[PDB]
Amino acid sequence: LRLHYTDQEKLDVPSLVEICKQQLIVILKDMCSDCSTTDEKTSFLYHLNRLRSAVTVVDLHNYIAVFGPCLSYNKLPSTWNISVCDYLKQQLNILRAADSQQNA
Amino acid sequence: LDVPSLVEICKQQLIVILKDMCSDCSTTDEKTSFLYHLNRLRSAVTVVDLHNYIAVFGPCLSYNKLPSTWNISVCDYLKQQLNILRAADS
Repeated sequence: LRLHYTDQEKLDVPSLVEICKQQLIVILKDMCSDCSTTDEKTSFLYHLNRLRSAVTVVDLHNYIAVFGPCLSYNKLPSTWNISVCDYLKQQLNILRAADSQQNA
Repeated sequence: LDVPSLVEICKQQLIVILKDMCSDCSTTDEKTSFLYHLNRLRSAVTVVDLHNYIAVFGPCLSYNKLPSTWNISVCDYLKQQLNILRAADS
């Protein structure tokens, strides 16, 4: 049921983590491209290191959750001309579709 | 074990945020989706049932803001997301 929805094999994990991590780097670069003060730079380096260190999907889960719509619809946070509210609605839609595909 | 009062407060704040964010809406599909999410929030029991909604509405809860009245860009909201999940492990 739930398990069946969130099922995968070990051979899927490396490639999935790899392409998802590539996209998360693209997004992160977009947001922190013009990192000018040392605080911005240390933040960018933190998140780069944390992406680099990740090996399994649950290591990336938080980034996937935050940047779900950007990943799914191939959008960049600096170019996507949508209100915050529109983005949270897209988030809700991803969540609803997850539960729907699950209950199917 | 998570405290009942804390779970209940957080759930109520999430439902307030949801109601506000879907004040715009009166297209039939949007209405049914809001009904779904309100019911899912209402039904929840432990923090785990909420954890997706807290992830999405993180900055709203953290600053106690309303998404309809918060004057920020989507990029600034995602930067705030980045900062909360950075400070989480630390």
